[PDB]
Amino acid sequence: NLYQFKNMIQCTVPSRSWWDFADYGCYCGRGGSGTPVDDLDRCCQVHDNCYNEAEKISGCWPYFKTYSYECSQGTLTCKGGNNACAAAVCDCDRLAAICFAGAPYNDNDYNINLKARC
Amino acid sequence: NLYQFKNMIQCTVPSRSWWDFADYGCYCGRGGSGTPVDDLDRCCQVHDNCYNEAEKISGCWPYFKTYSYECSQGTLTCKGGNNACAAAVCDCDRLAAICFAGAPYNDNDYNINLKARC
Ligand SMILES: CCCCCCCCOC[C@H](COP(=O)(O)OCCN)OP(=O)(O)CCCCCCC
Ligand SMILES: CCCCCCCCOC[C@H](COP(=O)(O)OCCN)OP(=O)(O)CCCCCCC
Ligand SMILES: [Ca+2]
Ligand SMILES: [Ca+2]
Ligand SMILES: [Ca+2]
Ligand SMILES: [Ca+2]
Repeated sequence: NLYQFKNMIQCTVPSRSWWDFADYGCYCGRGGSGTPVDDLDRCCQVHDNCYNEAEKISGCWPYFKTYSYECSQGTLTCKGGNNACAAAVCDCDRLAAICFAGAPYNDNDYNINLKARC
Repeated sequence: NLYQFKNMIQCTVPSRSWWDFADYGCYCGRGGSGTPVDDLDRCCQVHDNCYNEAEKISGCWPYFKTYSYECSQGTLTCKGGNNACAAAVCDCDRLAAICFAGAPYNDNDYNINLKARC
């Protein structure tokens, strides 16, 4: 679930507030479309797409499905107790939080005019 | 001509080397295509189109045609002595240098992977 996702982000990107990614580029935040403005934005678009896939497993709502996972200094793994849904969205979140850490954050890409650039 | 354009940029953005604009986004540099990456890139996209318009004037080659203009303070004006081609090109360059001075320069957009991003 989203609360867990932001803890995942905390695990991989220690001194950037999770809120910094809530309105970035064309895809970081609720929804997204157009052309990713950078590598960070692109992490979000495959995350979004990853969520789109997990939803195709019916009764699976990526936003609210809680899962089991573990943070061990910069790394993440999903753990036991996950049903098909939890396993899939946990994997989505893991890969996205891992992606965020290896992409530069460009302030110029935060809270952009979606209308103009996307 | 390009030597004069370089000097125009000097006029409106003294604090930056012209070199910084020579390989930026999808449009600042020789040619261009794709989606402008930001406002500065859009300055170049517009400039490119201006040149393409000037090229319709028979015997008009924007890159090479020398024109008359003067830089005063940080303002630019095209002066007497220009034929149809020179006037058109001078105006194109004039507008571009004025545009650059009003757009933020994002370092993340310099020398980007054109095949990936454009
Ligand atoms: C007022 C703003 C609302 C707050 C947050 C909403 C975003 C939560 O996940 C959004 C999407 C995934 O969902 P959608 O964009 O709706 O997914 C597409 C699937 N339809 O993940 P993301 O990849 O876009 C990154 C967001 C970072 C937030 C960190 C902590 C909660
Ligand atoms: C002193 C010589 C230096 C060589 C620099 C090479 C850049 C070509 O600049 C022209 C293009 C426009 O030409 P094209 O892209 O070829 O457009 C014409 C297409 N019909 O303008 P631009 O708006 O794309 C940005 C240029 C910044 C560098 C300033 C040079 C002094
Ligand atoms: Ca966004
Ligand atoms: Ca999104
Ligand atoms: Ca370029
Ligand atoms: Ca160009």
